[PDB]
Order: sequence, then structure tokens, then C-alpha cells
Amino acid sequence: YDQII
Amino acid sequence: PQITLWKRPLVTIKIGGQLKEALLDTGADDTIIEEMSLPGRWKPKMIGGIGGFIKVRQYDQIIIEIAGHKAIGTVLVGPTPVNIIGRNLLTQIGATLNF
Amino acid sequence: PQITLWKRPLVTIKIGGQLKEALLDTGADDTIIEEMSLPGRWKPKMIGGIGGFIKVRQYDQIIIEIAGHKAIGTVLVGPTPVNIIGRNLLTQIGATLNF
Ligand SMILES: [Cl-]
Ligand SMILES: [Cl-]
Ligand SMILES: [Cl-]
Ligand SMILES: [Cl-]
Ligand SMILES: [Cl-]
Ligand SMILES: [Cl-]
Ligand code: NA
Repeated sequence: YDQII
Repeated sequence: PQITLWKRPLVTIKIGGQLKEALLDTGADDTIIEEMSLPGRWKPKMIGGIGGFIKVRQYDQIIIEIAGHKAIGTVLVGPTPVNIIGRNLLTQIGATLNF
Repeated sequence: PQITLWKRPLVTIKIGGQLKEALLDTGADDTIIEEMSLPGRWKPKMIGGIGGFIKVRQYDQIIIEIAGHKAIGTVLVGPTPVNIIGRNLLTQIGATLNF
């Protein structure tokens, strides 16, 4: 899954 | 502009005629904003962050202005600690990291 | 260098004698590394983001070589899904966002 950090 | 990182890289964005604050985030694949009304259909998406995965709503081909630069692209809506501009729109406004 | 944002901005770092890959993350206040041993004292901390919070160990005055540039600062160690170089060290290598 795409990652948002 | 050249933006240093001594403070959070917060900019003004405009989406649906409304001004909001958002963080320029090179660590984000995608753009995610807090709950708001967007036009059109949405699709499901799962995203991974520091503390785990969440489900969000994916809205495509949304007009958004970022620090005065026009973009049209995918915006996710879901529970985020801050509005985040990720790489999908940072590339549209021509942003690079430089050292 | 000038790093585009078409893909994730990954670089090689050296920390604690070890080579790791890490993400240059302007959205991150802090630098967060996967579980490893570091010397000296530490204290617990909670950090959060999308998906919630994780507990980490906070080590101060740690030297990290980031794509060839040395910097010193606080490093957090814990169960992060990706090694993150945050603003506390990006400033020290002179990193800017440009558009
Ligand atoms: Cl600054
Ligand atoms: Cl459907
Ligand atoms: Cl997009
Ligand atoms: Cl990538
Ligand atoms: Cl620091
Ligand atoms: Cl500076
Ligand atoms: Na220390």
C-alpha cells in the first residue's frame, strides 16, 4: 500500500 | 520559492474555493486532506503511515492550488493529523529537494 | 544534489556503524530509524501520524552520515515502517524544497 509519513 | 526546513513547510492551499493550511511532505506518496466535501465519485484506498494503515476516500482529477501553483490530481480524504501535500502534487508544481 | 519527486527520495545513510536506506521526509519533525542499538542514554517517546502512534526510544547527540554529509542530532528508534530522515537533520545538511 501507498505510504504517507 | 526556496523553503528551508527549520520550521514545518506549511503553505496555503485552495480547494473548492476555500483556503486551508497544508504541509509539503516529501515522505508522502499521496496528498491527503481532512474531511471535506469534494465533487464526484470516490474509490477506496488503503494507506500506511507511522502508526498503521487506514482507509481513505480517493477523489481523482481535483483542482487544487498550492502556494499559488495550479495542480489537478488525486486527493485523498481521511483522518490525518494535518493536511498533507504529497509527491503526486509536488511533482505537478515542479518541486525538488536540494542539498 | 537535486532530487526529483517522481519516486520516493531514498538515500543511503550511515548510523551506528551500519548502512541503511532512508527516506528524506520534509513532513517529519523527527528522524526515526528501525530497531537498532545505539550508544548512550535514551528516554521513551510517543510519535504519531497517520494510523496513530508508536513508542520509540529517543537518543540525543547521534552522528549520522546522510548521502555523504555528516550531521548530529536526536534520533528516534522504533517500529517505523521506513527509516525517516526528518527536518531536525535535513536542516543540518542544508536541504531545501524548491519550486
Ligand atoms: Cl524554515
Ligand atoms: Cl461503486
Ligand atoms: Cl495525481
Ligand atoms: Cl518509489
Ligand atoms: Cl535534533
Ligand atoms: Cl539555512
Ligand atoms: Na546521546
